[PDB]
Amino acid sequence: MSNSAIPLNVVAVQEPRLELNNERTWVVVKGGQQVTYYPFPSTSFSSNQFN
Amino acid sequence: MSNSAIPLNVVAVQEPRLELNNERTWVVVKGGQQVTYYPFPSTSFSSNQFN
Repeated sequence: MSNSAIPLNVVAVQEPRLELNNERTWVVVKGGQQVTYYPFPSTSFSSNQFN
Repeated sequence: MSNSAIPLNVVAVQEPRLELNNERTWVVVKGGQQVTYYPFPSTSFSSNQFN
């Protein structure tokens, strides 16, 4: 097979340079509408504590 | 006891130094976890009015 008992599985991978066949799937990336950032200035900030 | 103008009803009490028997219980005292404190400093004090 084989040759290294217990004999093991053999699979042959491709070179990165050439595939050139395998499932090319177009991937639609989707994330919900309306991201927004808002800055929250403090009220009752003081020099010793703030919240 | 029924010695008064209108008969009155009797009961007995025990002197403090001896009951010595009456039903006792154990009273566990439940108070929500996580008491906190915080100084809220005045959002926009002044010399005239602060708040």
